[PDB]
Amino acid sequence: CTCISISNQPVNPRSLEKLEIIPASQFCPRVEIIATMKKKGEKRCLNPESKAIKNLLKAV
Amino acid sequence: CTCISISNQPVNPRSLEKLEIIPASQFCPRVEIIATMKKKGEKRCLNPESKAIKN
Repeated sequence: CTCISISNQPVNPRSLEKLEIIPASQFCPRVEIIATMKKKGEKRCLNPESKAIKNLLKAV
Repeated sequence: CTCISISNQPVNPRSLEKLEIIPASQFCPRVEIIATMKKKGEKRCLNPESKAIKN
């Protein structure tokens, strides 16, 4: 997997440049949500189980 | 904007490598959704205004 850790902090959708969802595969046993922030092109994994994340996708 | 065409044809979840969601910006007025498949170098821009795409 690419995520060494995942953040539980809410992401401001206005600061989000891109969000990539990577389905659970053979290379990685869990779904990974990677957010690319506008700020400084900083990547950050989000919690696919968190509620703050479940909604984030809904909004978009 | 990178999606000049958007598809209404559902993607086989098994063939999906990843899905990218790009919210609207000052460079592109709409949200763009792109699925990258596992083979054939295939990518597909999906209709965000499609409930099916949310399936």
